Amino acid sequence: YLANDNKYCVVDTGTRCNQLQFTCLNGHCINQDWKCDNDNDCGDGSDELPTVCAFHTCRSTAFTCGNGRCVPYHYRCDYYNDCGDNSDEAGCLFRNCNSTTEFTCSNGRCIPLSYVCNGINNCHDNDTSDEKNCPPHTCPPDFTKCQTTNICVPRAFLCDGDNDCGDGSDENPIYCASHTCRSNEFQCLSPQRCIPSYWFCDGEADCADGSDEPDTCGHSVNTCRASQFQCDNGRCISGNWVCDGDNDCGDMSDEDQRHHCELQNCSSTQFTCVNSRPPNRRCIPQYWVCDGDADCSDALDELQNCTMRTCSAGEFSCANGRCVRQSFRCDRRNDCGDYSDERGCSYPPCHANQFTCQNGRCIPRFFVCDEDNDCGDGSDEQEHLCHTPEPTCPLHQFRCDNGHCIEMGRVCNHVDDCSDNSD
Amino acid sequence: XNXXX
Amino acid sequence: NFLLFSSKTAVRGIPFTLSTQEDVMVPVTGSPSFFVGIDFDAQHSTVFYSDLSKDIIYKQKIDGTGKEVITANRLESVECLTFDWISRNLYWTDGGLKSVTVLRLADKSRRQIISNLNNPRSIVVHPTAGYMFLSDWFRPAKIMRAWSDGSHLMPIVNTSLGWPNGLAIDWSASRLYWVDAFFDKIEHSTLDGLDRKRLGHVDQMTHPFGLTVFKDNVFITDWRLGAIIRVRKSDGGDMTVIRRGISSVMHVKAYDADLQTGSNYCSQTTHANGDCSHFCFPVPNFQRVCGCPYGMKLQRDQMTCEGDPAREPPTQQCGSLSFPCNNGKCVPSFFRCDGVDDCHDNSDEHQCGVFNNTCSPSAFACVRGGQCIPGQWHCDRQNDCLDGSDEQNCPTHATSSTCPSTSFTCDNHVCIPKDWVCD
Amino acid sequence: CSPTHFLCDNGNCIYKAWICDGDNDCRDMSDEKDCPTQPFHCPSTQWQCPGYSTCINLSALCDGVFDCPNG
Ligand SMILES: *[C@@H]1O[C@H](CO)[C@@H](O[C@@H]2O[C@H](CO)[C@@H](O[C@@H]3O[C@H](CO)[C@@H](O)[C@H](O)[C@@H]3O)[C@H](O)[C@H]2NC(C)=O)[C@H](O)[C@H]1NC(C)=O
Ligand SMILES: *[C@@H]1O[C@H](CO)[C@@H](O)[C@H](O[C@@H]2O[C@H](CO)[C@@H](O)[C@H](O)[C@H]2NC(C)=O)[C@H]1NC(C)=O
Ligand SMILES: *[C@@H]1O[C@H](CO)[C@@H](O)[C@H](O)[C@H]1NC(C)=O
Ligand SMILES: *[C@@H]1O[C@H](CO)[C@@H](O)[C@H](O)[C@H]1NC(C)=O
Ligand SMILES: *[C@H]1O[C@H](CO)[C@H](O)[C@H](O)[C@H]1NC(C)=O
Ligand SMILES: *[C@H]1O[C@H](CO)[C@H](O)[C@H](O)[C@H]1NC(C)=O
Ligand SMILES: *[C@H]1O[C@H](CO)[C@H](O)[C@H](O)[C@H]1NC(C)=O
Ligand SMILES: *[C@H]1O[C@H](CO)[C@H](O)[C@H](O)[C@H]1NC(C)=O
Ligand SMILES: *[C@H]1O[C@H](CO)[C@H](O)[C@H](O)[C@H]1NC(C)=O
Ligand SMILES: [Ca+2]
Ligand SMILES: [Ca+2]
Ligand SMILES: [Ca+2]
Ligand SMILES: [Ca+2]
Ligand SMILES: [Ca+2]
Ligand SMILES: [Ca+2]
Ligand SMILES: [Ca+2]
Ligand SMILES: [Ca+2]
Ligand SMILES: [Ca+2]
Ligand SMILES: [Ca+2]
Ligand SMILES: [Ca+2]
Ligand SMILES: [Ca+2]
Ligand SMILES: [Ca+2]
Ligand SMILES: [Ca+2]
Ligand SMILES: [Ca+2]
Ligand SMILES: [Ca+2]
Repeated sequence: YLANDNKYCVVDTGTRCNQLQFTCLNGHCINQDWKCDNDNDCGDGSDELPTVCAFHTCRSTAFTCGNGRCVPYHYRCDYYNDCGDNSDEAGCLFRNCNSTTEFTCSNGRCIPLSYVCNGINNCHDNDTSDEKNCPPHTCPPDFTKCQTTNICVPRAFLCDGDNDCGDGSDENPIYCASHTCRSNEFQCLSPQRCIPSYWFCDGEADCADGSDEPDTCGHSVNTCRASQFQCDNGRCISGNWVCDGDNDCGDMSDEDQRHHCELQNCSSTQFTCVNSRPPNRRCIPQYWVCDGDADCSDALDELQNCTMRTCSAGEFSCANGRCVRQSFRCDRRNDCGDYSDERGCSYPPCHANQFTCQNGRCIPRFFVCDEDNDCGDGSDEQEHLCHTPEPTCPLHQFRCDNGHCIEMGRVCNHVDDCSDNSD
Repeated sequence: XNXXX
Repeated sequence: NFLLFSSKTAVRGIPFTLSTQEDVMVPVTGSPSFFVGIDFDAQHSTVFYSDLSKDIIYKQKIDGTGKEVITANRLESVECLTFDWISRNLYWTDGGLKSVTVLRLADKSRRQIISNLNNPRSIVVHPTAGYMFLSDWFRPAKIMRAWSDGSHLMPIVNTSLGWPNGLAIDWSASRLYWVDAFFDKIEHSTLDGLDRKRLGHVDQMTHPFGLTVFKDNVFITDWRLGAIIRVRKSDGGDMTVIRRGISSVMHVKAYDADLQTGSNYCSQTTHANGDCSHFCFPVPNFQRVCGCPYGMKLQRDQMTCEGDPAREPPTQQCGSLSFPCNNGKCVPSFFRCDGVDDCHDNSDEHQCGVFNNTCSPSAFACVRGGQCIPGQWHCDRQNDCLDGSDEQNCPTHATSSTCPSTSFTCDNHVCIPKDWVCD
Repeated sequence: CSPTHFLCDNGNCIYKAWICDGDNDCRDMSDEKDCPTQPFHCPSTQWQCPGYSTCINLSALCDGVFDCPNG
């Protein structure tokens, strides 16, 4: 179909796009300003071809480069070469600065001392003159030495389509050109920290990579391999990870169902809350035994052999001897372990916006009928309270099989008004 | 009238 | 800061406080005078004004040392001046031409941006915001806003309105104040014309003309009172009269060096006036757009200008039946060489009665030539002409005449009422 | 309005000859904005060359110099 003022033939997929947009050969509609600006906003550069730019003029509010490319006006005299032919930076009366904050970067930038030759280009001179003015340096690993300039950029940007290290190692044939990665590993959008082949299409893009999960593998063609254990359709899990209590399976259901961890056991410098259930806790370090705040389900951690004396009228006193702040009396929490802070209390009723469960626990009305047992007894999750009876529509009003009520006359009216040929 | 003359 | 205001008589600057009532700037005055538009330039400490008796726009320093003309060509009735302190463009509405004109001060480029109006009175320009605001008081009265370019001219307040004689902007809150002389009210609104509110009733205000907003206060000028009055910008409230018994009282304007600050893409320090030759205009969302004088079109670069005699052909200073003055004025041909300075720069009275630049019927001719004086100064008992040929050879007016019996004959042979003897 | 008048958008009446005559007779530009006239002709006595926009001084006719493009 003749898109873009009848100049571009684009595939007729039916995705007609707005007058406030410029249609690409790939069907991508950038906003209408993103042509002839020497940014390849399509990626492919269809937006930047001479076919359009030789027969175009800029919006009155833009600056116009010597080569006829348009550019946003604020990019005039900004120490950046946005026109490519540097006319946006031509004839600008830049500010003078002194050696404490300048080395005379060619663009006219003033950059602080100790930021010159620091291992990283910051003045954005085209020849990397910020750093290459120092001959003797070669630096530590990870921050990788891109050839003859001393610059050291983390390996997170190498073989990536940006020559941002200035010196060519970032793209040139010491690596990259023959392969992205050794056969054991596979590419990423900017890291030369390549990913082993079984990492991609595992559940998470293992680096910045819009193909890792979306299209580098068959979605459903085959399972996780039997080398590792299935736990969600989007995730399989290696070994010990199924038992630790971490959200690893991505529905978090690892420590449950029936495969692992009904019990735990503690190593050195850890102590086990024996009188507890899986909903609370079953191992804590010595870093929390006989400390200032109860940890275990029954707060056994603070009793131990310690059995301290000092407690005053400034805190509520429990039966077992432990004390807590007055605010922690008559509430939803087992603060003292002994439940002395709760026994004998008289709870005032809940607020208007607060649903009340049969057991006396107040919950937000938003929490009602969200398929979560928010108060334990399941008062907020029950059949007839969380019910939406279907509309009657007793006569006329012939509803179709997809489950919505429509007029009786619409059926076999030769119009597909229902989900899938229901009428 | 509102004419400035 | 001081309160600048105009008149029939003179343009004066008075302190904002009533503790002292001594003029802060030397009054601007002429013998043939009627001063209706005013605005200031705090950078060079100059004041712009229009004299509706001479049809000339002047600029004069605060101390009055330096007075020059801005323009004197093709003006009919310049109702209001306004000055864009950042881009240095002077705008004015013309009641006779029914149009508004923009003029640059650095070079005398002139362009009639808006035309075909009915009764344009008040104009205010917002440099940082980019909008210009205008009022028309014809039967379907409206307040219109547009870009500084003069495009996007759309109505802003066109209902429940009649005779919107004056506009002002609250720079502190970005709200547009205006006065209505028909409904006798002050209203204010946002720059989009939304959230319109009406101030409290002001006691004796009944024909407001100009207003200005300064700090917490609105200063209104009222024609019927012949007075300048001040109220709070919130609800009016404690009306105070600032001056009493003016001849005719026209505009007020708040001179302020503080508000004439800031910058945009039209005043960047790094490059000239936003790279636009001739006019550059601020535009909303902090943009800028270039302009070109009459007879010149903007090129493909959208920044340089070239001559276009096809759409805007060149024009002479004025039509056939008239003499063009040096200052740009034009006068009917039969007022040249009459001894009266009609051009206000003595262009029309230069070199009269020599080399066939002949005297007009309104003069009397000096015997030996090289001068002319008004025919009213022939035989007037004053020796005007250098050689005394205007008072030589003058016969008496001792006619055969009488005086009415109701009247007394002066010894000078003029008649007066008989009741004016011995008064 | 009378048949001999236009109706302006705002309800003013202006003469038939005054429609798009080059003046704001409607005072809302209705009579000018409606029908944009195309006066691309030589109404002058100046002599128009056949098929051209070119029109020339009447003295040209057989005066000895080819003045129209085809002479
Ligand atoms: C007096 O002012 C009002 C408000 O400016 C004019 O009414 C019309 O207001 C709408 C905004 O509500 C202006 O924009 C239009 O908006 C609609 C959506 O609501 C949109 O579909 C249109 O395409 C348009 O953008 C509209 O321009 C404006 N009309 C005019 C002619 O300016 C009212 O018209 C004014 N009175 C006179 C005498 O025109
Ligand atoms: C009229 O005024 C001009 C000044 O704008 C003055 O110069 C003319 O004087 C002279 O007139 C002569 C003809 O009478 C002419 O030959 C001569 O060049 C001209 N200028 C000078 C400097 O002598 C005045 N007269 C006319 C007719 O222009
Ligand atoms: C040099 O650096 C000093 C700070 O030590 C600063 O005061 C001065 O303005 C700089 N430039 C020049 C021209 O000396
Ligand atoms: C600046 O950089 C460009 C490429 O980024 C390079 O082609 C050009 O030669 C450089 N300018 C100079 C003067 O070397
Ligand atoms: C140049 O292109 C712009 C953007 O589409 C405008 O259409 C502009 O009007 C064009 N130039 C001229 C002189 O018409
Ligand atoms: C002639 O008139 C036009 C408008 O029709 C312009 O104002 C132009 O600037 C004028 N020329 C001179 C010499 O002032
Ligand atoms: C005299 O001659 C000059 C020639 O420029 C003018 O036409 C002028 O108006 C004339 N005045 C009289 C009285 O003849
Ligand atoms: C003055 O002129 C008048 C003209 O009406 C008379 O002729 C009169 O006689 C003259 N004055 C003298 C003193 O003779
Ligand atoms: C005298 O002259 C005056 C005018 O100056 C009157 O016309 C008056 O009527 C005259 N009286 C006589 C008697 O002629
Ligand atoms: Ca682009
Ligand atoms: Ca730039
Ligand atoms: Ca650096
Ligand atoms: Ca890179
Ligand atoms: Ca992955
Ligand atoms: Ca886990
Ligand atoms: Ca503890
Ligand atoms: Ca408690
Ligand atoms: Ca729930
Ligand atoms: Ca149907
Ligand atoms: Ca009134
Ligand atoms: Ca004169
Ligand atoms: Ca005399
Ligand atoms: Ca007397
Ligand atoms: Ca007309
Ligand atoms: Ca001929």
